[PDB]
Amino acid sequence: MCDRKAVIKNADMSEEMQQDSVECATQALEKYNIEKDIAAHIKKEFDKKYNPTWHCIVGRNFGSYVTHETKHFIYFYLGQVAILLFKSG
Amino acid sequence: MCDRKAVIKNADMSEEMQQDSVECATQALEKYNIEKDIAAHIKKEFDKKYNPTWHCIVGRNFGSYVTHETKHFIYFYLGQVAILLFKSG
Amino acid sequence: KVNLKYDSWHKEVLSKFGQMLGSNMTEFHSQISKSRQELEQHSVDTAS
Repeated sequence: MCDRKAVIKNADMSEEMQQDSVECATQALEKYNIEKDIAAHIKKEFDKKYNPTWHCIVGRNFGSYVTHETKHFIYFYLGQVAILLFKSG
Repeated sequence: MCDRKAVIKNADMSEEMQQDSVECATQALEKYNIEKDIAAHIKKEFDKKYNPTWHCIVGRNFGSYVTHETKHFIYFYLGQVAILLFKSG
Repeated sequence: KVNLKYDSWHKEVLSKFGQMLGSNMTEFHSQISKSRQELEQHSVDTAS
């Protein structure tokens, strides 16, 4: 297992869901190679788990400014991949 | 005005709405040098004009998979800059 | 030997701080989760 340490760069969250995000994003990165598809996989899996709807981006060079639901916003780094995921809707 | 041709990849929203996005995005790119500030500009002015809640992503490479309400989705290129703007809230 | 001793001592000294860092984390959570409800709570009406 490639130990890609997670550095979560912002979160209005509980910790358990943040670590779920880290683990499943690591799983998606291990499973797929397309940033759009990584975000897609993570978005469906949280939509299934903690009820819709989120918005997930996976990439290297991107900047974001959105409005999210309270206690439902995370943004972290795995390896060289920044992953944002916020619930709004 | 540097005629950065807005080659528009994905669009579920009207053409005047497309052109408003393109004009004020040229505005945001020509006014700001940080993609985060560009996205904040565009989301804020769409929140002012087309009501909350907007979500703007400005970047050079990224993978996005989000759920948007109908008639409220754009994903285009200004130069090499990819801009994804969608409403969800 | 004493350089290794310095390194181990410095690392274990570092290890102490995480407890108080978690304490301030708990303070963060107590502020935010309660303040959401508190801001949603009050209004100009409700003569209470």
